[PDB]
Amino acid sequence: MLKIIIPTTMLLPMTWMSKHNMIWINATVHSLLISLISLSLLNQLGENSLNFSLTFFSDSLSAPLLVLTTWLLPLMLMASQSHLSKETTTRKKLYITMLILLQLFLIMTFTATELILFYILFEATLVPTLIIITRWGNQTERLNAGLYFLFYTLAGSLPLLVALVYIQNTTGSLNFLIIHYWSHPLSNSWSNIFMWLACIMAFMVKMPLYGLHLWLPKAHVEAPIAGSMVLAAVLLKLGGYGMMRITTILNPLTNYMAYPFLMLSMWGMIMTSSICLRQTDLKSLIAYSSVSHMALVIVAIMIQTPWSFMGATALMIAHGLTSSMLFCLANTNYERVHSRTMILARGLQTLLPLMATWWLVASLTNLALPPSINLIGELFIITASFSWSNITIILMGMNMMITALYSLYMLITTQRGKYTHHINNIKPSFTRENALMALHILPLLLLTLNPKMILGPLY
Amino acid sequence: YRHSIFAVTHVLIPVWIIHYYLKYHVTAKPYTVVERKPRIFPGDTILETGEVIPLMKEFPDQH
Amino acid sequence: GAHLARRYLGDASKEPDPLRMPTFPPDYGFPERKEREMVATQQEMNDAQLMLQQRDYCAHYLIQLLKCKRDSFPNFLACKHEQHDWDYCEHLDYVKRMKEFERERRLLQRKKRREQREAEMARG
Amino acid sequence: GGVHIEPRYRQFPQLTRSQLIQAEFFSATMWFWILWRFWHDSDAVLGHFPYPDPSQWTDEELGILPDDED
Amino acid sequence: EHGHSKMELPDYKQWKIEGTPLETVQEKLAARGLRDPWGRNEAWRYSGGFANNVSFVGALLKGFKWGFAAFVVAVGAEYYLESQ
Amino acid sequence: QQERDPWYDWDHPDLRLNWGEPIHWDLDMYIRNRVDTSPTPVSWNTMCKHLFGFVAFMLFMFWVGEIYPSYQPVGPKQYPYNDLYLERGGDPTKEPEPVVHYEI
Amino acid sequence: SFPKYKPSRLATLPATLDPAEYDISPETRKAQAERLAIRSRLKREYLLQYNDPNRLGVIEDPALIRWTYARSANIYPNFRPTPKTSLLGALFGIGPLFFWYYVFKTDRDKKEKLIQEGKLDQTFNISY
Amino acid sequence: MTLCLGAITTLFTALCAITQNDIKKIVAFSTSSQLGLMMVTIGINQPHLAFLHICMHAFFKAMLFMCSGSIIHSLNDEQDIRKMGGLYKAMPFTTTALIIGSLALTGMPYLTGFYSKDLIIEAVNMSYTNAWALLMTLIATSLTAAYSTRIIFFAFLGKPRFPPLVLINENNPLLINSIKRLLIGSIFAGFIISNNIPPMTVPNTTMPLYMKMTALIVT
Amino acid sequence: AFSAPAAYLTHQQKVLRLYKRALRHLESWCVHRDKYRYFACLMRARFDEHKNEKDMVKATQLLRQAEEEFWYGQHPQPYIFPESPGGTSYERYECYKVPEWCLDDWHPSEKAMYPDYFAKREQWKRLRRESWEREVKQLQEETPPGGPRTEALPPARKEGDLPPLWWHIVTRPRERPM
Amino acid sequence: PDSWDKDVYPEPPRRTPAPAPQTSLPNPVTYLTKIFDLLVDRPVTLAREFIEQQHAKNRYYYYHREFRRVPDITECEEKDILCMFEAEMQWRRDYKVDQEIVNIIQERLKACQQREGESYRQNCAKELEQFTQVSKAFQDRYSDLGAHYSARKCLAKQKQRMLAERKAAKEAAAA
Amino acid sequence: SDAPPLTLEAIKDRVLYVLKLYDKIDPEKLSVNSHFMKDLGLDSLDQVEIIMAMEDEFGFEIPDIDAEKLMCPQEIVDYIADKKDVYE
Amino acid sequence: MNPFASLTLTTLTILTIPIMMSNSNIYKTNLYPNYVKTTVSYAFTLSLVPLLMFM
Ligand SMILES: CCCCCCCCCCCCCCCCC[C@@H](O)O[C@H](CO[C@H](O)CCCCCCCCCCCCCCC)COP(=O)(O)OCC[N+](C)(C)C
Ligand SMILES: CCCCCCCCCCCCCCCCC[C@@H](O)O[C@H](CO[C@H](O)CCCCCCCCCCCCCCC)COP(=O)(O)OCC[N+](C)(C)C
Ligand SMILES: CCCCCCCC/C=C\CCCCCCCC(=O)O[C@H](COC(=O)CCCCCCC/C=C/CCCCCCCC)COP(=O)(O)OCCN
Ligand SMILES: CCCCCCCCCCCC(=O)SCCNC(=O)CCNC(=O)[C@H](O)C(C)(C)COP(=O)(O)O
Repeated sequence: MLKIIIPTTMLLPMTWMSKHNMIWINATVHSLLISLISLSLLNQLGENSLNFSLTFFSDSLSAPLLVLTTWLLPLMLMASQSHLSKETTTRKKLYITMLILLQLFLIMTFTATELILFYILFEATLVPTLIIITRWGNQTERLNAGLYFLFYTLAGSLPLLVALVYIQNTTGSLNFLIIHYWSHPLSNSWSNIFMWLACIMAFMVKMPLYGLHLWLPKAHVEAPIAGSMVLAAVLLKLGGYGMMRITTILNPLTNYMAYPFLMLSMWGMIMTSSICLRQTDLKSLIAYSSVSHMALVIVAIMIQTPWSFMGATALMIAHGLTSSMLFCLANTNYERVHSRTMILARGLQTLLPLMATWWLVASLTNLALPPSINLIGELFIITASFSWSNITIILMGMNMMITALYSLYMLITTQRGKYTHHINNIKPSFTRENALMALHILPLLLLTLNPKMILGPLY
Repeated sequence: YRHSIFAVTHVLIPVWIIHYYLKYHVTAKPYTVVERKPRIFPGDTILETGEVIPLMKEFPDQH
Repeated sequence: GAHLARRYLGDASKEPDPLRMPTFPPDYGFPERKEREMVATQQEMNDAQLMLQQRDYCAHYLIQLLKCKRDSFPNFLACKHEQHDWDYCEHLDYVKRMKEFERERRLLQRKKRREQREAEMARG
Repeated sequence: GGVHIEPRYRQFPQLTRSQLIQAEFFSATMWFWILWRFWHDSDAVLGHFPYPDPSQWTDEELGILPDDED
Repeated sequence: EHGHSKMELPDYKQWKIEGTPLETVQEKLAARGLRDPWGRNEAWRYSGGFANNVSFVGALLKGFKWGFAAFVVAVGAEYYLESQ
Repeated sequence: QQERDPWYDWDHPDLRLNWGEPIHWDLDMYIRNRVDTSPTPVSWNTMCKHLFGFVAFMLFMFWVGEIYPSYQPVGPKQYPYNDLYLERGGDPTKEPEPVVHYEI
Repeated sequence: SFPKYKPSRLATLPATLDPAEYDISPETRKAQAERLAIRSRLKREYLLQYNDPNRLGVIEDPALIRWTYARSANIYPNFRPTPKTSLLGALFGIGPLFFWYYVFKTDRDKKEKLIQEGKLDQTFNISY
Repeated sequence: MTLCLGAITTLFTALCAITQNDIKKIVAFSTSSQLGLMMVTIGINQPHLAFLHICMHAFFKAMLFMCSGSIIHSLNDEQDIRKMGGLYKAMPFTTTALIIGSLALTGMPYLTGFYSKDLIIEAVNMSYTNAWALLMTLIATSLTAAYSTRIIFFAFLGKPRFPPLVLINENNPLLINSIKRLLIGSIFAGFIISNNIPPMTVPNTTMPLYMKMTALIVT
Repeated sequence: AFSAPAAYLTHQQKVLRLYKRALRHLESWCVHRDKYRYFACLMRARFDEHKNEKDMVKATQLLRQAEEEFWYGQHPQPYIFPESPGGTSYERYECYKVPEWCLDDWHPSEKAMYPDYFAKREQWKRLRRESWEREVKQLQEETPPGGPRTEALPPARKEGDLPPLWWHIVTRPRERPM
Repeated sequence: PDSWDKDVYPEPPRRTPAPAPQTSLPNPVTYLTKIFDLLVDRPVTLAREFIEQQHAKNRYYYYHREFRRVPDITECEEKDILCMFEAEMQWRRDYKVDQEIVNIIQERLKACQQREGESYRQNCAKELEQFTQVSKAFQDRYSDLGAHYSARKCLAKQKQRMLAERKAAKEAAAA
Repeated sequence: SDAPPLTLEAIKDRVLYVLKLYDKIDPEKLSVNSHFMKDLGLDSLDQVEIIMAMEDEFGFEIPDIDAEKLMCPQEIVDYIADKKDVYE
Repeated sequence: MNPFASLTLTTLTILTIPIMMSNSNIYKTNLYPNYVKTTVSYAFTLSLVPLLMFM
């Protein structure tokens, strides 16, 4: 696994010893090469795992997430190229350094044979993201947003650490393989109830769970484009990966401890979706759509059936790609209008047709159109929930309906209608933005050919 | 002339690939192409066996 | 339908119930009770695999019709005699069903007149 | 594809005899088909098999005995 | 190639209320003491080829004559050919 | 916003709004693509009564038709081999209770 | 005499049926005059800033900014805990959760009891 | 449930169609009523007959819409039947094609719509169904005939009502060929398909005289 | 559309508008031309019975019962012209209307095509550039203090002057650009 | 075609009727089939012969992998992690093989239903019974284990089933 | 569409054609510049009827605020030409 | 062997060729609608054959 870790580290001296005018080219090229190398991780076995060493191991749950993490950096560089043009070379190199550090931390997080190392890197990813939000943010509320994105997370994760070390004092190991092989049931006790809660709420806060989601619209709205992409695409999936990893020890308590959260998710996916119907901001709408999708993922993880887990994995990957592309489209509009308001700039299909096609495809994937992998995940989760209980379908059904509505609402408000008359600075779309949308969307429609690569270890 | 070239590059070439794909690859695997068994009526003769299916019970014909 | 008007407005027990036919013994009418004969055997009537509701006592004529429709295919108007015979057999089956309906109707009529007659004799 | 036909401004439009003969031919073939089918196959509308009268059947065939035997 | 040949309008003296239902309208108005100032404007709707109307049954029976003729000819041919 | 003046020379003709005027708090609910409060030829209560009445009457009459079905003066259809036992469900090793059909 | 039209929330009263416009008074006319005066001032400003050949951007609208700010960021500082807000929040944020909890718990208890009794017919139910 | 839904659908949509002024809306409510009739056919356990009705409705409803579009393009993007007047002679091919389509739609004997809708009605009369569903199916047939009458009368019979500048024109080979192919279809395809497919249901051989013809009387 | 609205509608305007609406809805009710003409003349006769009426209070009592009668008999599906704000083709071609400033973003290879058009366009841009500097001062001097009282604009009064704020009226895209 | 085993995927002898033309009218189907053969099957066949001879020029083999048996979870010490690992891997492979067995039976059932035409409710009773048996076995073996399934959970489920069976049989015997 | 490109001559001829069919106006006295209320002695209701006739003859309806201030046939022709974007 | 499958899949397959060609030069010309109509007519006449086999 060091064949991926070492080049990502070498991305740092390469960036800092580059020309004042060649940092972007060099970073993009070598990030793409690292992604191509990490393509090797996709090959998996039907048996346990790919145990590289005592420190890092890979699985078919870790492999798609690692590939997406490596793939996301070049797109972040391309989108960050534009709004950082007036920045001094040192500060551009600092931005690239933050992105490289975040990629390295995520790569080491998704392998993480041991739970304390996983926790350390899981919480190390907090610093570069915070600096990115609170330093290169346009609005005045970024500082406030940063505080939210910090403390919520820490409030959830400080108990987890305690629980983790406590477990090592009782079992003797936090290594994932031994934790899997030496698992024992949890008795119905108050101590076990609280240990369950401490193990769960840390990952519940980052999905985020409905009622704990308040930090997310702030952090997504006030962050730059690269921050928004990395937050929606990967940093939301850390909680889902952690729940898949840690629930192997929480049985059979999860059989009834999941009730307070399932409801909060099953009703939550309704409320947030409804919130998307009345939203005057594009970024907030996309953030709330992310909340709804991750609520469905939370339900899937809590049901704890093979179909649940396959659907949750597929939905995580698909949602990462789709939300990143939607944020990129909204940013291309914002860089022209400087407003970040849906109703202000209208009728953009007549002015920018190819970008309108990109908008249509992104909304269609967000709408869960078959046979996209979005619908594969949604359908697997819906089947699993129906097996869990026959009434869940009602809630699920409503969410589907609502989703379509706001998705097309977002497409109709901005692309269709009559253009705003007094806006005359809508230049044609650059090759950079078109290539960015193409590189977001083509992997989705290619992954719909080989679903087993994103369906996880229970395939 | 236009319709001659059209039927070659738009009908003839596609049906070659489809027929090649079906008769050598799809039918290489079992149960990929399943045909509803043809109807058998009294008096019919079967090519593989050669035997003759007997006629009926000579129902009383009237009107 | 007129039977609907009679049953839904007159005496409900006066007229028969289609869901519960028949309500009287088959031999209650006369003791001969000749049985129906089915022409096509199981094997051929399965080999032609008509349909589960087309598997009635008229099946042999349908077999003949299918035989011709397969035989004289390009001229789809070659055989009308077999279609006519099958229609005639279905008409006969329908009139037998109508006969059964009216039989149970008038049998119930006679039965009702009976127990009311014994009621009258008992009250006298 | 067609021929040049000019506007008229409050008089009847110019009509080609082609469309007239075509419309007449298709209406005529519709009526000829209806008549031909009615002549050759009239049973589809008027029926072919008679509907029996239930009251016209005698009690001999209906399994009825004169209210005294059974 | 479009319809550009400088079409002419008819002469406005051509439109006379005479021979329409607009006499009936004018008489029923004058029985109360009224006149239609735009009655002459619409006379073109009853003047030219629009002067003759076709009934609903006539419209349905659009090609009954030729069809019936062909039908009887076919029946005669069929009769003369079958009885041979 | 559907009932605003369609002939006024608005700054935003599709939205039917003017630059600088105060915007309704619920604007994004009345945007001509959503709920409109335009007056109707009939009063709201009358439409509600008529529609409700039409639906209730139809459901009631469908229930009545279920209570009083329609049929023809016929007996049940007859099927040859013990009501077609062997090829409807199968189970050939039970020798089911036979039924024979009455020829009339 | 004709049947009267009854306005409602989703079917408002037509302008021609408004008796208020027929109570014409001098202050009503003056109010309409100043209304159209402010409308015309705003339209004049917008057209001056719109027809300018030198302006090559967007015309910043204070009204839209005020609408978005009041809809999003002006809510909480004006929030005051009142019985209306407290009851509405408790209802709309707790009642649905407990209702769905009761529904799902009842359904799953029934299903589990049927499974333990063994009378459920889960045949062919392989994938879960 | 399927039978009741189909019956209420066909009745309500025909009742809405009976008084519409947009031609496209009239034909849309017509096709909605035909779909309701298909659902009624499904409800009385007659699937292949419903498929056959689907196949016939394809032909004649597609041709009806094409004729409607021909008129709409001819009268400069006009759809309201209050402004189509005398078109029986103004455009003859559209007139005869739409007449044939309305005859097929109403089940005129020995056309494409006969071989499906007549059997639909015969099957619904002699099946153990709701009385209400049968009643509303009959009323739907009557209303189908009535809105076909409305189209014919309001668009082809009276005096013209369109703007003075007459732009009526039919002589395009594309339009004529496209209409005539479905004309031949909606005439002969009913017979051809009905006589080529193998028998897939027991026939309704014997009927009361009034019950056999009831569709014709209603129409 | 073209005319700026006034502060209010006088009684004359309201009566004329009601008369036109009633005639239109009567035309909708009476499809045929002769019947419409008869009933339109009858409506005109019923309409001018009170033409020479004098006092305002009873005239305003009228036109109110008339409006109630119209709202009772308004034909809930009136005829609408295809391009009218309710018609079947009201905004059909609004997706084909492209602003003129888009042409400034064309590539030089695109502007190599159509060169005479772009020469004329440059002439138009120069004319606008000078005329705007004149128009701003004309509007500043002609405007009553305290802001305009109506949204009606004054014409050009000199030789070389052009009407104030003319660029976005003369450069409408088209009625049917494609 | 030898590409698959005929015993695993049984197919009836496929008896077909012979043409009995009752009219002298030439049909279009035979002519269409003849021209289809001449125009499509022959070029495809020649291309296949060319490709097949090219493949025969370079012939090489690949092999199926055999797996030895190892002690299963029932004969592994409580905390001995190596034997637990081996038993777990063996159990996972057996689970995959069982899944494929159910797949094979389901394919048999589907092929029977399609082939039998309208008499499927009768002529596929053997396949339906065989699928019922395989489904019952698979459901007993693997259902309700969960997402974090293992050999230990399967063993515990089997043990609970065996306790229930033993108790019920003992109660029935002494009644 | 296939609609001819109507010109100012066509619009003027059509407007005068419709006005001549108005028996309330004698045809010899009306001109293109002839006012309606003063030169032709017409009421306001006659003006709104003339506007309605223009609407029905041209196929588009003029907003009332613009209709009530159309007082010459030349003004009606100019308004229609401005609406329909007529060159010559 | 058995042209039924080959033809009934070929009709659906050839129905998609113009979508493949939508990025070609013919899409930028006025011959595209005629191309699509011709493709649909050819697909229909090819689909008529399995209908004959079924009949
Ligand atoms: C607009 C103009 C178009 C003109 C062109 C028209 C041409 C028509 C073709 C268009 C699509 C039709 C699809 C037809 C299928 C052909 C391809 C398919 O057969 O290959 C698939 C195989 O493709 C791959 O499985 C899918 C590609 C995987 C995509 C991974 C992306 C790699 C880098 C992207 C970055 C990662 C970001 C996302 C993180 C997870 C499935 O093959 P399969 O039958 O199964 O077995 C493979 C061969 N075997 C038998 C030897 C085993
Ligand atoms: C606000 C946004 C959402 C954030 C996250 C919300 C999700 C957190 C929910 C926590 C999970 C539920 C808590 C405990 C569940 C166990 C079930 C138990 O509590 O219920 C009964 C127990 O009854 C009562 O629950 C006893 C405790 C009552 C006190 C609990 C506080 C209730 C309201 C407080 C809400 C505060 C939550 C939010 C904090 C910020 C069971 O009956 P019993 O057989 O006896 O107990 C069995 C367990 N034994 C064997 C160990 C004894
Ligand atoms: C953004 C907000 C999110 C905040 C989430 C924080 C809540 C996490 C849940 C509680 C945190 C502490 C749990 C304890 C950590 C695990 C330790 C453990 O597992 O051992 C337990 C430890 O048990 C405890 O210490 C429990 C004490 C809890 C004190 C603090 C309570 C805080 C409030 C809890 C109620 C709220 C629950 C839901 C919170 C949702 C988040 C909003 C057993 O005790 P032993 O000593 O080992 O006994 C063995 C011999 N019999
Ligand atoms: C189908 C829908 C149903 C129909 C409902 C219609 C109901 C209408 C009944 C009421 C009739 C009326 O006018 S209601 C009577 C309202 N009051 C008056 O008419 C008094 C003064 N009239 C004026 O001043 C006008 O301008 C005038 C002189 C008319 C023109 O003038 P010009 O032209 O010189 O400008």
